[PDB]
Amino acid sequence: HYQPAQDRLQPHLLEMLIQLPANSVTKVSIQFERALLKWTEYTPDPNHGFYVSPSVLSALVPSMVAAKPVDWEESPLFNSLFPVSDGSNYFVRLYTEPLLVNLPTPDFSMPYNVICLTCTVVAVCYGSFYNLLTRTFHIE
Amino acid sequence: GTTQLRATATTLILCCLLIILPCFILP
Amino acid sequence: LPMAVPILLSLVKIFLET
Amino acid sequence: FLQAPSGAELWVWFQDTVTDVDKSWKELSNVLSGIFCASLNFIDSTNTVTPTASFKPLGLANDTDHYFLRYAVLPREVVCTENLTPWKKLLPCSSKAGLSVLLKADRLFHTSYHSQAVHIRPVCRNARCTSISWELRQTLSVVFDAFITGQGKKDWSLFRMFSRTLTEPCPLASESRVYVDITTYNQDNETLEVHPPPTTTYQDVILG
Amino acid sequence: RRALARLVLRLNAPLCVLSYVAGIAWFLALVFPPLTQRTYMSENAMGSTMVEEQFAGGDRARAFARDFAAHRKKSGALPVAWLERTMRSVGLEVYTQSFSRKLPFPDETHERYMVSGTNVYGILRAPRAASTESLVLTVPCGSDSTNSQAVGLLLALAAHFRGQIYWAKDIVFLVTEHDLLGTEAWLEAYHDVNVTGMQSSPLQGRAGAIQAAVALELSSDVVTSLDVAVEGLNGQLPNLDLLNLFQTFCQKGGLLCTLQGKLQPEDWTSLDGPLQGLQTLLLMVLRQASGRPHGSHGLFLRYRVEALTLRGINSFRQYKYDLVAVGKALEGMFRKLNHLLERLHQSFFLYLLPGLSRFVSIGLYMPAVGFLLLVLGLKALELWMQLHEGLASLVAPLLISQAMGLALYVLPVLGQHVATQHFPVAEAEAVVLTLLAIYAAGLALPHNPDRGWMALKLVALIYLALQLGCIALTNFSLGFLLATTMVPTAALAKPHGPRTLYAALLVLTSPAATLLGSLFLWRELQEAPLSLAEGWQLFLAALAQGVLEHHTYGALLFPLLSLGLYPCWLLFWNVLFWK
Amino acid sequence: AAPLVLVLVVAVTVRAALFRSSLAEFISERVEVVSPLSSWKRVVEGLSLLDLGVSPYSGAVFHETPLIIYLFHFLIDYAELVFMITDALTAIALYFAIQDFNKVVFKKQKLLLELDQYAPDVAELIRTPMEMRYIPLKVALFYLLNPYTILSCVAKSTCAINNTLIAFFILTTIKGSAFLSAIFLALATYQSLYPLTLFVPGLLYLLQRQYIPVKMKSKAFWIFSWEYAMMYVGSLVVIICLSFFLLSSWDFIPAVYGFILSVPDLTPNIGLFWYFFAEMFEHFSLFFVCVFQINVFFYTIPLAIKLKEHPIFFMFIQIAVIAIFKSYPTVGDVALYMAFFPVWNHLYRFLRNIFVLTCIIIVCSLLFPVLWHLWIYAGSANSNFFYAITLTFNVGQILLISDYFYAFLRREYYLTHGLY
Ligand SMILES: *NCCOP(=O)(O)OC[C@H]1O[C@H](O[C@@H]2[C@@H](OC[C@H]3O[C@H](O[C@H]4[C@H](O)[C@@H](N)[C@@H](O[C@@H]5[C@@H](O)[C@H](O)[C@@H](O)[C@@H](OC(=O)CCCCCCCCCCCCCCC)[C@H]5OP(=O)(O)OC[C@@H](COCCCCCCCCCCCCCCCCCC)OC(=O)CCC/C=C\C/C=C\C/C=C\C/C=C\CCCCC)O[C@@H]4CO)[C@@H](OP(=O)(O)OCCN)[C@@H](O)[C@@H]3O)O[C@H](COP(=O)(O)OCCN)[C@@H](O)[C@@H]2O)[C@@H](O)[C@@H](O)[C@@H]1O
Ligand SMILES: C[C@@H]1CC[C@@]2(OC1)O[C@H]1[C@@H](O)[C@H]3[C@@H]4CC[C@H]5C[C@@H](O[C@@H]6O[C@H](CO)[C@H](O[C@@H]7O[C@H](CO)[C@@H](O)[C@H](O[C@@H]8OC[C@@H](O)[C@H](O)[C@H]8O)[C@H]7O[C@@H]7O[C@H](CO)[C@H](O)[C@H](O[C@@H]8O[C@H](CO)[C@@H](O)[C@H](O)[C@H]8O)[C@H]7O)[C@H](O)[C@H]6O)[C@H](O)C[C@]5(C)[C@H]4CC[C@]3(C)[C@H]1[C@@H]2C
Ligand SMILES: CCCCCCCC/C=C\CCCCCCCC(=O)O[C@H](COC(=O)CCCCCCCCCCCCCCC)COP(=O)(O)OCCN
Ligand SMILES: CCCCCCCC/C=C\CCCCCCCC(=O)O[C@H](COC(=O)CCCCCCCCCCCCCCC)COP(=O)(O)OCCN
Ligand SMILES: CC(C)CCC[C@@H](C)[C@H]1CC[C@H]2[C@@H]3CC=C4C[C@@H](OC(=O)CCC(=O)O)CC[C@]4(C)[C@H]3CC[C@]12C
Ligand SMILES: CC(C)CCC[C@@H](C)[C@H]1CC[C@H]2[C@@H]3CC=C4C[C@@H](OC(=O)CCC(=O)O)CC[C@]4(C)[C@H]3CC[C@]12C
Ligand SMILES: CC(C)CCC[C@@H](C)[C@H]1CC[C@H]2[C@@H]3CC=C4C[C@@H](OC(=O)CCC(=O)O)CC[C@]4(C)[C@H]3CC[C@]12C
Ligand SMILES: [Mg+2]
Repeated sequence: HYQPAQDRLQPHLLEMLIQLPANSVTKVSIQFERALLKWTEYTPDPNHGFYVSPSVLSALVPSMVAAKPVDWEESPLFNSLFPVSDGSNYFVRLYTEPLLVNLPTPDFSMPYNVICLTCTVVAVCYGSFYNLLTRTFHIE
Repeated sequence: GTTQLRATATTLILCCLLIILPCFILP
Repeated sequence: LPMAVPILLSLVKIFLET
Repeated sequence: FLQAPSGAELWVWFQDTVTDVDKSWKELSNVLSGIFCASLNFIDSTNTVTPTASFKPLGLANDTDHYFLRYAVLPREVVCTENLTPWKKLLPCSSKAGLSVLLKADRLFHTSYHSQAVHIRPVCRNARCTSISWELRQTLSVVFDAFITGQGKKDWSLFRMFSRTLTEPCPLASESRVYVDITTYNQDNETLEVHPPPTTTYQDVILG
Repeated sequence: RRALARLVLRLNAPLCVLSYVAGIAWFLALVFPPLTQRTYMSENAMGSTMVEEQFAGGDRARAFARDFAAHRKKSGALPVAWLERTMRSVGLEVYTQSFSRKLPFPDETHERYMVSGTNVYGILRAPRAASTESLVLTVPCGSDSTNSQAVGLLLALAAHFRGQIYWAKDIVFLVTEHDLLGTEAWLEAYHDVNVTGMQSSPLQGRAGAIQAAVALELSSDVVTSLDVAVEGLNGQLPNLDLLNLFQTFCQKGGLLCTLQGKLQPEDWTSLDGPLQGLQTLLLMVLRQASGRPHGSHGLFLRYRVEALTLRGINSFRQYKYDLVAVGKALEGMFRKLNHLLERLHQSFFLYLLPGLSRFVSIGLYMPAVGFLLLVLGLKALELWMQLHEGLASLVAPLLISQAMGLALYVLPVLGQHVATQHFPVAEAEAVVLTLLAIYAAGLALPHNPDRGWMALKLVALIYLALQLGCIALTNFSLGFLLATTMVPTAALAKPHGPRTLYAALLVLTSPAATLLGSLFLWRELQEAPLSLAEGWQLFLAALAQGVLEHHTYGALLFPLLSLGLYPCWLLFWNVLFWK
Repeated sequence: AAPLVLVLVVAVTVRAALFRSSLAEFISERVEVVSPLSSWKRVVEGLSLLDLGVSPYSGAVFHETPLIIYLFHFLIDYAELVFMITDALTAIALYFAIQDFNKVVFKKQKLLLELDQYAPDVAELIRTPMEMRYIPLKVALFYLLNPYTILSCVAKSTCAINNTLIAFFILTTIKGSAFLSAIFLALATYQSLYPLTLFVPGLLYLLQRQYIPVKMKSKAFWIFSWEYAMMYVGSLVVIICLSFFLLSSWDFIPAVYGFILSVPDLTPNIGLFWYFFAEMFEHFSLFFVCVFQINVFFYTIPLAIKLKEHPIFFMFIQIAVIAIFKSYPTVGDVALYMAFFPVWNHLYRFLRNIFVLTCIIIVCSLLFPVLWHLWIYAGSANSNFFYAITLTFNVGQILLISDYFYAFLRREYYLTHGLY
């Protein structure tokens, strides 16, 4: 199940039910392109990076020995955290490491100068076309 | 101490305005 | 300002011609 | 026993009678921020997700409609005494008696791992489980490094871990016990050494 | 206007000469106080804090050094079992990576054809923080019976660091094998980029996003001076903040640290100080123009991590510093790096260093290249306006020169198997001999009307200006060195005039001749002369190393040169000999 | 013709060789070559999203029109063949359009020569069939072998398809065909909003070809203009309504046109909108985006005033202005109006500042990848370097286009009044 993110409105969500083979390592890789944001949309520390939320791993890990049905009112509190459905399987919810990714950043000190320069570039075309369309050729 | 964001009026506005007006319009 | 410098000249020329 | 992601993690299960799940989600996030002195007001549509097959209810559930589930996590949220004090003030003994006296802020954060959790869920009132009873489980998991805390001492103690020893149980509690794992995985049925003789020894299949 | 065009016509030669002299003089004025600036911190995260060093494990480092040396002698390679046991003992989270590669040709200098090795690294997981950031302390270990003291000091530093709580970033203690080959394999596997075709086992443990690294090379019990190397692969440099961090601990610990092996005091007496500044600046320029990774730090800079190499030298100077002092300096550097709350973005990334505590930013040395490029621009304008005062004649020289450049790039690595069968030469020597033979065959033009030659020379000048400017932006030293030699001869070349003199000036400033002159200048600056025979031997070794590094590490000097700068010079050769 | 076939073969061979090279991946990811509305990876992503049951317009990666997804659903295979065929078809359309335009302009020149409307001695300015023989071939050669077009088709960008649509609009307009010109202009407006500005040049050329004086008092002009406008609007409305039914939703209109008009991506490009809106105060964001999108449509009317009797040059200038001031410009868009340069190369004698501007454009183009690499991968440069390169590139483009316009005006004035 995958839902796509919308800019400034939704995060990406990607859920998979993978069957891990015995004595193996399974690699789940997905490609991403970093996005350039507005100069006011960055954190106060914009060169530190942006944190990707840790991934959640839910599984029914097999057990060495079978567990008898437990009574939540007569058992230690650490044994009643998760409901147990099968004797030979127990439920674990692992969380992976947070990921620190850096986005490309604007200058943060160039809002006036960029406005001036881009406006000047536009005005170059404006003035040249205005001259060419308005004025007419004359001798001497 | 620190520096607030202030426009470089003399450095850039004058330059990028005198690159347009005397280059195209006035003369 | 680069937009308005030639426009004002045109308006002044029109006013002089009228 | 229990694992949580870095920073704040808030996943909640709304009742089927609710209508505006997102509005109640925002209101509850702000209220929890006020209660626990954490910046949970940053939980927005950009952070919130609705898992389709994960984070099933941890208590009694008639049906599992994920339309009523919201899960948000703030990986950069910090946890400190500013968050532990509201958490400690929600216990009946409130660090005055029982095992809560061991919760020293300096020692708890001198750790490789530290997690503060608040879990609310409905459980069976009796063995027949025909009725609903509400359970609140406030947990605090820490891991003491062998090189930082021990510094080569190679001997562990309650005093050496929490800068404080247990003195009295919480008078409100109907059960206050300390479990120390003494299993030797390699030795033939031997056990770890504990200086004071335990009241009893309990064996069961925990985590497989 | 027409008057401006006529004025350009009349004064092209004086303007070009004045511009070239101005560029040379501007480069030679880079070492003077108006243009050179004293280095400053510019990073408050590291300048507003202080550290109290408590490194006392100077005997543990020596014992580890003796143990590692004995085990390396016994094993005949990097002792993996001992390293993994000792890292576990000191408390690191030890891992192992096994890599392998086949070199294009035998490497005579390092004595390797197919390289197989293992990288041992242990990660100090930072308490009170998730594994999101990382600092690397690496020891480049090669089959040279060296760096045992560096390994011992690395292990002692790891033992000291492990018991502390004030780490916001994981620390990776990496012991590579086969010098920079192991570092490149480890970096490629860590970042999951297959950039050079290295084979390696998948990595099982990572410490998050690497932020800074320090490579330690030490082969003596006591040092007399620390040395810092900043220039990296492809002329890339770390942020100046890392260099300022290293240099600010020399005053703190009373250490004697040198740049390029030269100790330049702060006296800056006008009689002698600028000469030492120029010596250091020229050494840095040549080293940056070579484009090779001089230490293990050079391969780190490609992945946007600021890296430094801190060599230790024992060189008869009476005041011998201690391993404890070196460890204290390293501990302070790593603690101040840990004080960083974000990636190094302050200070500067493009600079030249006429001394350990002096620097020149990009806005202050760029005029040196720009003045030289102005000569090419003026000559191109003059040729354009003289033309305004032939596709068939141009396409043949253009295609022939580009094809010969492509052959110079592609042919030498291949054909060694073919050439060795017929000729009594080695596989490694066949590559260099093929390089030289193709270089000469380019001179021997097979194929070989004023407008044709002015058009061809104008195209060549525009192409040369493009390449010189683009190289100068990425690697100023390479661009400056290429411009200084090719601009005057490219401008001067023309069929009408002294053809023998023009041919001599063109040949003597070809990229091969520029490389030979650079080698001679380098050896002269290191106070170690060269006869013609040993200079030729060093030139051949440099050619072999430059060809090898393009495959091994991805150095751009060989492909860039042999594909863009050789055909462009052949265009000027064809201009000189026009039909 | 044989030379046209030879040029087509050379271009196809070069494109195929670059397709099979190792530089295809490098080219495919260039910000100068691909754009948020034209990347091939985004086409593949939007096609893969439909297989998951997710609408491709619910995300922020896919911004292409339903017609593109329908075309590439059937033709997801042979994509490189599709793009090579589109480039060849653009070359063919431009070749034949220019070949017919040369005949039309020679007939006009012969008419005003017979009427002696020109100056007594303008023999040098007189166009001759010998000089116009290889202009159609050079038009197709400046497009097929342009490095911009080669990169834009090797990267598999739909910019090539939009260029083919514009070229077929030009061809149909030059060969009468008001219906086909309206359909192709509607298709071009479908892919990118800006090509709607070419409506005035197309209408002017059609009126001139049909010999209707363009006068306010004239009624035939109004009748023909109304027919052409209704035909264009109907062809656009039918396309919009039909392509609604592909996903049975209107979500494509935001993801395409609101994306084009509001510039939400802010991803580096050769354009001038990426930084202006990254480094921008939010007080004036709406005002300045309105001004910048007005800029593209600003010059069509005053250009029509001056160039009423020269509609093809007006169309060329309009294409150039679109390619320069588009919200998400591309080197492929820039390469479409550089295919017209051989047409106007008879204006060379009146062209000032040609060498410097060509050198500046070449320098900026070669410097885009180098400074992009320094900023992004090397880390030793800022976004300021890339912004400066975009500024210089666009200034060079603007000055080159105004320079050709000035040369055209000079030639007209000399023809009318007398060359000395
Ligand atoms: N207790 C107590 C406390 O203390 P106290 O006491 O208080 O005290 C202390 C303090 O201190 C401090 O202070 C401060 C600080 O600050 C810090 C900061 O940081 C950051 O920032 C930074 C940044 O980052 C960086 N980046 C930088 O940047 C810069 C900026 O900013 C500035 O502004 C400037 O500089 C910029 O620039 C500019 O601006 C420029 C502009 C101007 C001018 C313009 C020009 C004009 C025009 C031109 C010409 C004309 C034309 C005509 C001609 C004819 C920047 O810089 P950069 O960036 O570096 O860069 C620059 C640039 C770039 O580059 C460019 C280049 C380009 C390339 C090339 C070009 C093209 C070429 C072409 C080719 C040729 C052609 C050929 C042809 C021929 C043929 C034959 C014929 O940029 C730009 O923009 C540029 C512009 C562009 C323009 C244009 C274009 C181009 C060109 C055109 C021309 C020409 C061409 C054509 C033609 C020719 C030929 C033809 C013939 C006819 O900045 C800063 C630094 O400073 C920030 O932060 P962050 O961290 O980042 O973040 C945060 C938030 N989140 C800020 O904010 C801050 O503030 O500190 C400082 C220092 O630092 P350092 O580190 O040390 O340093 C660094 C450096 N790097 C100081 O200073 C201050 O004051 C305070 O604040 C506090 O902190 C403390 O406390
Ligand atoms: C001829 C052909 C054609 C093309 C070409 O050649 C061929 O033409 C060439 C030519 O045309 C060149 C240009 C010429 C003009 C140049 C101008 C130049 O800017 C000036 O550069 C000077 C260099 O000495 C000073 O800048 C210092 O540069 C040092 C690095 O080299 C910094 O180290 C220092 O700042 C440090 O800041 C932190 C402090 O702790 C330190 O003590 C201080 O050293 C800077 O100086 C600082 O510069 C700042 C502006 O950026 C402020 O001015 C600041 O002032 C402080 O202001 C505070 C209040 O705000 C006050 O409290 C405090 O006391 C002051 O100190 C000032 O210290 C000066 O400053 C700054 O302007 C710019 O870099 C490059 C430049 C464009 C050139 C780029 C390349 C070119 C185009 C060449 C090009 C190839
Ligand atoms: C003939 C055909 C083509 C000829 C040339 C083609 C190749 C040219 C390509 C690149 C050459 C341009 C060199 C880049 C200039 C870099 C300078 C720069 O960025 O400086 C930065 C600051 O720069 C600025 O402030 C504004 C820079 C404006 C640059 C304008 C001039 C650049 C190019 C002009 C012409 C180049 C040569 C032309 C000759 C033919 C950093 O400054 P600092 O020193 O770090 O800080 C100290 C205090 N602020
Ligand atoms: C591949 C990735 C980056 C590559 C960058 C290259 C892209 C450049 C593409 C287009 C830039 C061109 C912009 C201006 C085009 C001018 C159009 C034009 O045809 O003007 C023509 C004028 O041409 C010029 O003046 C420009 C030539 C002067 C400088 C260019 C030549 C030197 C540049 C070569 C550098 C690279 C060389 C490498 C091997 C070729 C008119 O000629 P004509 O009218 O047919 O003459 C007969 C009179 N009856
Ligand atoms: C790259 C262009 C500008 C120049 C061409 C290469 C030069 C850098 C080379 C070519 C021949 C070389 C010379 C060949 C022979 C000698 C003799 C030898 O010097 C001595 O005899 C030392 C003094 C003594 O005689 O005892 C070594 C340096 C020198 C001058 C060499 C210096 C470097 C030279 C000039
Ligand atoms: C084929 C052509 C002729 C179609 C012409 C229609 C466009 C001009 C319209 C159709 C949909 C419109 C967009 C619909 C939604 C938005 C989002 C809107 O931003 C918001 O979310 C603000 C909402 C609010 O203001 O309440 C800004 C305008 C924009 C881009 C609109 C801009 C104008 C668009 C592209
Ligand atoms: C469609 C053609 C035939 C008419 C000419 C188009 C442009 C001259 C102008 C007219 C109205 C303008 C739009 C009016 C409203 C908006 C909403 C505005 O929404 C936002 O505030 C988000 C973007 C931002 O603020 O940066 C974005 C610009 C946009 C699409 C404008 C873009 C430029 C437009 C299309
Ligand atoms: Mg900062």
